[PDB]
Amino acid sequence: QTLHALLRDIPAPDAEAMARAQQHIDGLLKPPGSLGRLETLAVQLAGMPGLNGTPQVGEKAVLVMCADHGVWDEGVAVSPKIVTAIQAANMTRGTTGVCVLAAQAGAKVHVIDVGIDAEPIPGVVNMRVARGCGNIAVGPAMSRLQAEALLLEVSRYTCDLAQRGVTLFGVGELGMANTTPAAAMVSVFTGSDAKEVVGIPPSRIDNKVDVVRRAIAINQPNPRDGIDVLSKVGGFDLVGMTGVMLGAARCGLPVLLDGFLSYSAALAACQIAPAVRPYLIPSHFSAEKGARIALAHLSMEPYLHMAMRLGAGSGAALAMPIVEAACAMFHNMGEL
Amino acid sequence: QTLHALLRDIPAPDAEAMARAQQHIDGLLKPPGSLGRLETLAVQLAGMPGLNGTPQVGEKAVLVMCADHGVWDEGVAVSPKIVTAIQAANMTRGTTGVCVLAAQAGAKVHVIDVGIDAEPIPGVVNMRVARGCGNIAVGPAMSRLQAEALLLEVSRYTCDLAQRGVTLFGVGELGMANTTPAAAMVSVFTGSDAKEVVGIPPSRIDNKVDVVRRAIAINQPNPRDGIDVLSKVGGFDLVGMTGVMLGAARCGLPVLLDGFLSYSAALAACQIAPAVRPYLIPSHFSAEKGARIALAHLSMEPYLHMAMRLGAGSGAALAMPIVEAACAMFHNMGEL
Repeated sequence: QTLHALLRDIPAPDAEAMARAQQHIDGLLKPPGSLGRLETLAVQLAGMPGLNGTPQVGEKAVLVMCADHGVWDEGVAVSPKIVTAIQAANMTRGTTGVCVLAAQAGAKVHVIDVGIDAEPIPGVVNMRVARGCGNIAVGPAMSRLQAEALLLEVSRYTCDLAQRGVTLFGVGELGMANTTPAAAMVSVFTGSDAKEVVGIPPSRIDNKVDVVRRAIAINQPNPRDGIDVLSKVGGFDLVGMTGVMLGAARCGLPVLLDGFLSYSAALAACQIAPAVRPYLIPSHFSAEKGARIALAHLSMEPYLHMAMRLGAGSGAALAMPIVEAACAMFHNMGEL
Repeated sequence: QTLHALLRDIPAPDAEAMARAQQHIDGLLKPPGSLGRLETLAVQLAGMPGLNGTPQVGEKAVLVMCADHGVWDEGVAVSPKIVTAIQAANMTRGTTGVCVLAAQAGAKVHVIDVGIDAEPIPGVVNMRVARGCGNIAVGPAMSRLQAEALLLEVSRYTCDLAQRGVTLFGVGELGMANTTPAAAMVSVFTGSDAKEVVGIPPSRIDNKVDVVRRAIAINQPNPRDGIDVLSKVGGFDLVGMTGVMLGAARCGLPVLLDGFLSYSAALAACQIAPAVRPYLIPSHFSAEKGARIALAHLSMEPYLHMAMRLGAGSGAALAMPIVEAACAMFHNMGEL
C-alpha cells in the first residue's frame, strides 16, 4: 500500500490552466460553434495536471485487462473458457481489432493477465490474482484484500508509464462471461433492475438475468462501497480497469473508456474516488443494452456511435485521434 | 456538357466485391459485433468501383466551396458580407479549423470560389459563377443553366482528382447567410415546415423563418426536380457541394458529408441522381436544428456526435480516420 494514500493524492483539475485554455480558444478566429465538443475537450485536457498546463498528447497506451470468471459455470457465455487465453495470446501477436486500431492511432497495447485460468502466456504482463475469479452466482468473486492489492498494482503500473512519455491511456478488457459481473455492478451502482442492464434466445437471456439477481442477492454488495461491489460481484478484469482509471487520475492524466464493461469499472472508480471523474473521456456508445443507463449515471455522452460491442479497447483506440484533434486545433488554429 | 451523360454513367455498386468483402470479414477471428459499423463501412467501401474491389484509402481531399448570397440583404446573418472573403483567404494559409483537421487526417484542402462577392483571391480555385447569387427572398438564386454548368464543372474537377491518387473526398462550404438557403432546400425536399428546420434572439429567428417561407412562396421550387430546387432557393456553394457528390459518385468513389449545409446538398444530389446515395458517408451529427430531419430523409446515422456547427468541412476531415480504420481492420486483422 497505500491505497488510502493514492486515493487522497489524486489532484484536483487545475482551474487556472483551464481558464487560460478557454481564453486562448476565445482568442481563436472561428465561426461560433465550429469546434463543438473539441472546445470543451481541449479545456478538460488543459485542467489535467499531468499534461503540464496545455492540451497535448505524447505517447499513448491501451491497457487490455484479461481474466476468466467462475460464473462461466452458470452457462451465461456461449464460448468455451479457453477463448480468453487464445485471445490474450493473439493480442501479443498484434492480430486483434484493438491491436490494429491501436496501430492506427500510434498507440502501444499493453496486454495484462490479471486472472486467466490457463498457463501464463509468454509476452503478456503477469499480474494474475488467481486462475479465474470465484463464481459470483454462489459467493464473492474475490476477497476484499485481493481487490485492493490488484487496484494498487495496476494503478502503479499505469502511472509508471507516464515515465516513458505516455500521456493518454485507453482501457479495455477481455474474458469469457465478463458481461455478467459488469451488468451486476451496473445494477448495483445505478439501482436499475437487472433486466434493464443485462446484455443481450429467450431462455438464455432469462438465465443471464436470473444469474445477475442471484449474485446480488447472495453477495449483498454495498453500492456506497465501490471496492465491496468489485470484490463481491465484479471480476479481476473489472478491478483491473478500475485500477487503470485510478492510476491515470493519480498521474493527473486522461483515460479513454471503451464500452459497457469499462463503464461498469468507471462507475466503481468514481464511487471509490469521485476525483477520478474529470480524467475520464468517453469514446463510443456501446451496443450493449445497459450502455445508456451506465453512461447516464456517469453523465457522459460518447463521441462515437459505432454500434460496437466486445471491442476489448478498440473504441478507446478509435477515439484517440479525437483527443489529438482537440489538441491540434488548440495549438494550430489562427487567432482574431 | 453532358450532365445527362454524367448522371446516367454513375456506376452501380459492385455486388460481387461486396460479397467477397463480407466473406473476408466473416472469415476474421473476432468476437461477435466487435467491428460494429466498421464492418458495414468496409463492405460499403468494397462496393465502390473506384476502390478497385477492396476497402482502401489513398490520397484524401476536402473540397470547400465558397460563395456569397443576396439573401444576406434580408438580415438573416449577423456577420458582415466580407467575412466570406476573409475566411476563404485564411483557408489558403492553412489556419482554419478544417485546415488543421485535414492536416491531422493527411488530407489536402481544395478551396473553391464558386461565387464570392469580392475580388478573386490568389491561391483559391476560381470557378466563380457571379459575385454572390440572387437574393432568394425576391427571386431565384440563379438560372437553371448556371446551376447545370457549375454541377458539371465541379463534378469534373472532383473526378479528375482521382488521377492524382485521391480516393476519399470530404465536402464543406463557407459563405455568409448560407444556412438560410440550406434550410429552404431541406424544407422543400422533406416537406417539413420551415420552423422545424431553420437554424438557430426571438425576432431574429422569426425573420429567418419568414425569409425561408417567402423564398419558397416566390420561387415555387419543384421538390421532384433537384436542379430546380438548387437554382431557385439554393446558392452557388450548395450547387458546388452537390457537384462534388455527383463527381465522386461518377468516379465510383466515397465522399464524406459534413454538417447541415452538406445534408441539404446531399438531399439535392440524391433527388437528381439516386445512384449517388451508396457513395455518401456521414461524418458528424450537426448541432443545427434541422440536422435530424435532413439525416432521416437520407436514412443516415452519423458516426460522430461532436455538437459541431459551421465546420466548413471540419466534420468530414475528422471522420477520415474512421474510414481508414475500417480499411485497416479489413486488411490487418487475423483470421479464424
